[PDB]
Amino acid sequence: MVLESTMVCVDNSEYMRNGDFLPTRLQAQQDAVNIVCHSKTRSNPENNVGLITLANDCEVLTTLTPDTGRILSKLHTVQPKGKITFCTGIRVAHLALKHRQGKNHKMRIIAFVGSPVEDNEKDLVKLAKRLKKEKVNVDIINFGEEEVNTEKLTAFVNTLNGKDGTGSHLVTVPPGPSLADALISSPILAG
Amino acid sequence: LGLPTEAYISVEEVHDDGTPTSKTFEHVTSEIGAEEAEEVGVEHLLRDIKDTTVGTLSQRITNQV
Amino acid sequence: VPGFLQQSQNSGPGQPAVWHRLEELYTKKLWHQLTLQVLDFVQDPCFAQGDGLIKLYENFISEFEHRVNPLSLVEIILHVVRQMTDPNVALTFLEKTREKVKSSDEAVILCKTAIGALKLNIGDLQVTKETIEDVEEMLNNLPGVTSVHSRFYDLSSKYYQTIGNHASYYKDALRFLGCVDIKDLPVSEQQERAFTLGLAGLLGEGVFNFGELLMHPVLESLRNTDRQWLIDTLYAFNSGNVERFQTLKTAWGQQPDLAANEAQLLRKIQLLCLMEMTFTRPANHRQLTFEEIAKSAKITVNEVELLVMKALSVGLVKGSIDEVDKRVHMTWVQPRVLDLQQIKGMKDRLEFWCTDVKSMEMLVEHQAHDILT
Repeated sequence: MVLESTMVCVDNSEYMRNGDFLPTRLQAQQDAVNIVCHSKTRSNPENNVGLITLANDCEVLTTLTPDTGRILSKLHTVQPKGKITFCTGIRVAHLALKHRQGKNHKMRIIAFVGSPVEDNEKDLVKLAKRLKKEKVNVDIINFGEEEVNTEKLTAFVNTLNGKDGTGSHLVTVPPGPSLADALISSPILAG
Repeated sequence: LGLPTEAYISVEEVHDDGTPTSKTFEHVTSEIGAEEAEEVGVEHLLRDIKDTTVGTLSQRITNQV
Repeated sequence: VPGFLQQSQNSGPGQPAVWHRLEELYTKKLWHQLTLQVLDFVQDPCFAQGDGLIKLYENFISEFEHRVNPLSLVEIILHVVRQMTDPNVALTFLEKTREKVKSSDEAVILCKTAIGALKLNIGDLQVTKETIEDVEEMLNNLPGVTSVHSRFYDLSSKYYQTIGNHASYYKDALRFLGCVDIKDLPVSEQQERAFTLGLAGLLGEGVFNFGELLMHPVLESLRNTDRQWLIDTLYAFNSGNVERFQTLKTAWGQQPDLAANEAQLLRKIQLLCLMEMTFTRPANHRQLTFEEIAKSAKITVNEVELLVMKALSVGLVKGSIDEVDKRVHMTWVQPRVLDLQQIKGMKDRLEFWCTDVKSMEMLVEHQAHDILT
């Protein structure tokens, strides 16, 4: 019911080529985000959801929209390539959700990360403090399991919801083959 | 003291030594044009300053200086 | 396959660890890291004579994932083909791998350049030229793919190294060094590369620059004390002094390319001497005399006219000739790189220009004040 504008962050790096997690991990993420978007549409009619693929640098594949058919249609033709850039991805996603169609909506993000991150941790916490000061709620999914833990990643999620923020999550998924959708229950079904 | 717009068209540039081929903007001539309705409206609004003196005064203020 | 790895755990020294890694990955469906370390292992054996068999292993790999930058597949295939010591098998393998990877682009070009490289070693006209010319349009608005362009321009440089067309070699080798913007390569390699590019410049039919080459800030820096003679002659070429060139005949006389090519080099030095004189004389005068040509080029007055006639024809300088008065007017000389001194002269000329402009803008405004208030 709480008007909340999210922006999915599916990844399509070359590390999706792997099938450790159902065929072609990209397929696992595809099904997961598909069910998640349906979940959001059922959360509140005015809610929207977006897709910012974490490709080489980025390409917002579909800006905020209550309708999801465009999200899923753009979700295909996402043959993976290159390596991810976490900082640029979050920054672009933030810039994008600053411009809500309905400014009453609460900003948030949900991330599907399954690659190794190459960035000093300090700048990650810097981007974290900025996102916090701008009142942003991420929900990290440590899919893919390159580190299956803090890949310089925990500090970000503690700072963002630091001081018992209860607004940011880190729902790590192990490499066991079983579509994450079954795994993720709190960030999606009920924060 | 000049036009308010600049136009640019993106083209591939091949170098004799600069080697990698990037895309650079090539400037293209631009100007301002108006249909009769726009001309009427603008000339109406331009009652904040006006000096026509199409004679030598214009061809020496609009240019030379 | 798992038996293949398990029995081949002892193919080479230190290998059981690499076999263990490969087996873990095959048991974990992690094809990208598997590919990266296949590129890792494939390098490790100094001979890798088992690579001719492992390619069957790689062929098994490239069926479930059959992607992971198939450019990487083309690369490992190339490193294996380097082992295969028969032509026809390698060429067929490359063809069928190309058809395999037809759906990536920027990998098929690698296949085509490997294909052409093989036959660069036997017969050229039918295919090599055809191979290159066919693959040219894909290199379209898609830069920063040096990964393949480096190999491209190596092949081009090598093929054009034959026949005798030096100028195309110069162009392609400049472009090759360029696409590899970073050097990170062994010293002897860049040293030989510098030598070849210098000689190509000194022999290219349609390259009279020799000013960007000399200061090419990556090549000429590694010949200052080994074959200096090349840098000496290149400076002689940039400065357009027949005298210094001739006086250095002792140096280049050894090299066969410069040994056979004398008339070409003499005419090039002469053209650059004319260009120097057109660039040294102040703009106001810039009206030479035949006798001065004959004295600064070491040619008789009778044959001077053909020199300038040709210089104009090629496109170095525009102007005319006055046979009656034995003079020549050079209305413009080809642009030439300038150091950080002539830059200051040009800036000072611009200051003079700006001062003049302001002076006379003021004159106009003041004298014309009353009307235009």
